[PDB]
Amino acid sequence: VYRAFDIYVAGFAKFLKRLTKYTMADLVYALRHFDEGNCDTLKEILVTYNCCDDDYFNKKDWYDFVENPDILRVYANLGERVRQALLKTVQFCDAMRNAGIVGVLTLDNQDLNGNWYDFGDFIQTGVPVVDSYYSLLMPILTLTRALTAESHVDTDLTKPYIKWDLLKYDFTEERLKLFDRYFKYWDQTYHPNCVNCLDDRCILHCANFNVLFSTVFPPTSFGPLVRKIFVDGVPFVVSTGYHFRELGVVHNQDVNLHSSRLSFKELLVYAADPAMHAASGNLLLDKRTTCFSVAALTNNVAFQTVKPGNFNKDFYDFAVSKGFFKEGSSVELKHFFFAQDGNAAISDYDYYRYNLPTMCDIRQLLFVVEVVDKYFDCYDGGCINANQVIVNNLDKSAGFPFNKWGKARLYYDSMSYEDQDALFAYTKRNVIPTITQMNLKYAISAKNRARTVAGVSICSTMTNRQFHQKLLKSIAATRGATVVIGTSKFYGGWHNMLKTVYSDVENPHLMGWDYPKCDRAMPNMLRIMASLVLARKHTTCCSLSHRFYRLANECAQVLSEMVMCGGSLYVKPGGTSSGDATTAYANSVFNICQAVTANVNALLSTIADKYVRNLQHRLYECLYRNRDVDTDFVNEFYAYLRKHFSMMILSDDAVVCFNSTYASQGLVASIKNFKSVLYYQNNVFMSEAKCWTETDLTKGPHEFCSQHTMLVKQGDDYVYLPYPDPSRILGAGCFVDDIVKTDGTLMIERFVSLAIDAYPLTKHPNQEYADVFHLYLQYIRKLHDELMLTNDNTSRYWEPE
Amino acid sequence: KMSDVKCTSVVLLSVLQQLRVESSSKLWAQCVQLHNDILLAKDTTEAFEKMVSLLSVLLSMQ
Amino acid sequence: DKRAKVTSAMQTMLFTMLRKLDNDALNNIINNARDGCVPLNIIPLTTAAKLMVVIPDYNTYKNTCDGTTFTYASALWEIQQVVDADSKIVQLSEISMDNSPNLAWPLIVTALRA
Amino acid sequence: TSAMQTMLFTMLRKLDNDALNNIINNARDGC
RNA sequence: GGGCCCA
RNA sequence: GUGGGCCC
Ligand SMILES: [Mg+2]
Ligand SMILES: [Zn+2]
Ligand SMILES: [Zn+2]
Repeated sequence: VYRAFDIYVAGFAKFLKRLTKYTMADLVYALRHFDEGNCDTLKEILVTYNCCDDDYFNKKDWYDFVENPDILRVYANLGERVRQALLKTVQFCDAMRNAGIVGVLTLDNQDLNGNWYDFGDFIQTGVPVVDSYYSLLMPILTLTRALTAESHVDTDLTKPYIKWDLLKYDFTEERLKLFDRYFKYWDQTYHPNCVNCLDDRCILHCANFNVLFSTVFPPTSFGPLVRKIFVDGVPFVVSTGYHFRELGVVHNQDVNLHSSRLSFKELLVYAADPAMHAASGNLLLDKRTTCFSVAALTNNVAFQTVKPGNFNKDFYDFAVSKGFFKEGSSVELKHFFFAQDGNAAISDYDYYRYNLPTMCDIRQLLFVVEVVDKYFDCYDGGCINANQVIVNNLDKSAGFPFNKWGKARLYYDSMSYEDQDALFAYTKRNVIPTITQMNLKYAISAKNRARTVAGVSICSTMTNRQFHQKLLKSIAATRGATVVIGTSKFYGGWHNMLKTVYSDVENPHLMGWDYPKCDRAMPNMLRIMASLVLARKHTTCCSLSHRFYRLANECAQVLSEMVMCGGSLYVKPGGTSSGDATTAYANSVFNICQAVTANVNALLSTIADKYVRNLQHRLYECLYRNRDVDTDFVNEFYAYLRKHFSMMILSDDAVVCFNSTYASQGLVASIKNFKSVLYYQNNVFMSEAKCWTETDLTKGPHEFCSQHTMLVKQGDDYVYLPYPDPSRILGAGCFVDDIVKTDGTLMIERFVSLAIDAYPLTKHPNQEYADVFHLYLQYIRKLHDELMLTNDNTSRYWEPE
Repeated sequence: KMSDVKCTSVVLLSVLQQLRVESSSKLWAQCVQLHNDILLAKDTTEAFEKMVSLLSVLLSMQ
Repeated sequence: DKRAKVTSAMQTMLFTMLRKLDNDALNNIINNARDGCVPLNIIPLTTAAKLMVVIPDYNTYKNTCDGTTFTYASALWEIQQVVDADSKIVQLSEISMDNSPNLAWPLIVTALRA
Repeated sequence: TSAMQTMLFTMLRKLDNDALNNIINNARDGC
């Protein structure tokens, strides 16, 4: 029956065919096309080695990495069966190299046991090429922490922990140990101290090896590195190094063991720096978190609570008087201000527990960024200056101690262009980690979570805003594009966008879909490649080492910084900081990365049209067998996409006009691949129940940015009109976060802002869907008694000027 | 009368917050669990049951 | 110029930190290893004249603070003072499997090294 | 927030469920 | 400058 | 706290 093979036909999928009846290939194969319900050999090789009992899967959420995190257990069960085959594979590369046998390698010959036979199309002579082997079995290696072996003394499972000494930091020898243990024959480079990397492409390369080469070593090892220092006499101690688990060692090359007349900026370095605050206070430990902890600032643990919703009863009467909120009516009320107790903070901070490192399967990211280049060859960036940033929104926070005194306004106004740019210059040599504060939200909504928010220090983001804010703005107003950031719906712009996304999709139908728990499950590597990609425009203002040190200083600023949950010191394995300057754009990039993954492992485990076959074949022999940044296969694919699978994007909202044929063949996107992917690449299950698929372009999209869509008449021909959910405006008008509490001045703007939102219901068949609008009209006139008062403009907002 | 009494539960837990229940932890935990369950109402007999429970504690105090 | 204002504030901060920094242990362990650089995970771990254990329940405080003194990962500690997630004093006597449901089950347990 | 108590009072009086109203009567006696 | 909606 | 449309 079907055995899953990597064929070299050139790809990897199912094929109808002392040993094991299943192979490591069958294993990773069911790992990596998880079709829930159709998830067989996954479980087969789990239960085969007493990793989990099938009766435990009669429970819900067994295959949720977000509820029931016990699957950590089920999967870390098989860790040494992973490890053993990796080492087998290096010793096999040996026993080929000194055997004089040059043929390329594959796992179907490799047993679940790990071992090998069947040397059939091998040339006799070497360099036995793994690259498929690891380009296969790379990301699934943190999926168990398979190399937990090396953390024991004598790297044996049945032993105490190695007490590594509690002062060391380097371990580069050991990093190379795991490399040439596992990567002796790795025919491409290595730079576990990645300032030695070739370029940003090799940065992604080697720090994607510091991931695996940092699972095993303890928390005592990593983090900032501290030395004693002397200004104006007296001692201090400062993190004048940092050990990233991805970037390895880094030494601030600009140090001052002795100093005098320290500077403003130098205090901007040494104020929010960690150790000054850390070792200068007490200790702390809470059994609440699974997270490692370090410390306390103040010597009392703290708690904070919620003040639940307001109520707006005048309007409540004004509605229900006319028979709103009636029995049998689909005018119910749903959305409200929940309230939460003091355990909230730690009880979502815990959900960082679902984080886990990835091995971004490296050549595939490398080619995908070879793809995204031309999504942005239409766009342009580069370093810029303090005095040519388009900054807004400056009345805002600036960091942990910097909370205590002022606003970001001060720091944009105080730190001169001299100041902020000299900082920009220091930061591209060195590394200064800082503090993030996790807070909570007062969003009227429907479900009962809290969805924590993050805030970082202004030192980080001010550099970051000087850095990337030319590329964004090249896209913040590029209309007719793929993206829509800056592209409103209004004035029928949504309409022409729909016509644009269509523009000869062949067998066109619409699909849409959304991410559960991205801000916690975010594999940090993807954040790395994004902040790199977002800087390829600096090719006249950044050298390559400066690129590495940029990358590192941001990865310490916001990604793996130290978290202050209450008065409690921790560190963050990862997860986006939702207050970051580049959240939505980075996540957009994230979205296309997912998009192409769908394209590809659609097109990999899936062909007769030889346009398609040559396109996947030269995929295979672009990735599995080739390396180079090449524009031609790139643009072949790229226009193929833009013809046949044409798209628009906002940060998770992935709207897709696409071809049913190719989508029905295994070329292009369907939800199932994404579900599988984030189940094997982002640590989540994406249930199609929240996704949708409209098979009629005439009927507009079910979802986008909290909007559905319909089809009506406009000026002698029919058009698509978007329209909102009434329950949202109902709740938000009926429930306020202490806004109309202040005056009635502002709330005019409140209700009318809500009111324009849903004029398209006036165009829709149901009556009280319409009298949503008529209620609002009469309420608006009820207010104009005290004070668009009519529907005058509310129609002209879909007649483009 | 399911919408209306959900609104009732909400104002009830509001004024409950107004009088410092959070200071006595599990008291706040109970009331919060009650209301987070009350807004999920489908059968109203349970809603009335949970109402009278949430009432018992307002009534308990002076 | 609030630049100078926050500047004054943060210099007062970073100066007043030293009121508990010059321990003489700091030098006693910088002079242990080479080139004056080690992590920050373990710095106020081992300058430690204090330890605060925040537990959830009674099952934890039992298996954690067994007695009035214990050891914290191969190093000894003396139990001084305890409170119970809302800062009302408790005793080892009161903390038992009997009167578990009159606790704010979590406990802040400050113990001191010998 | 003074009107909050009053409007909840009228709210409950409108709810017109037997148990709630009997216990309001129980409460009017401070019982 | 204020604020609604959205990621 | 982030960037994005809207309006005042
Ligand atoms: Mg969506
Ligand atoms: Zn390198
Ligand atoms: Zn540059």
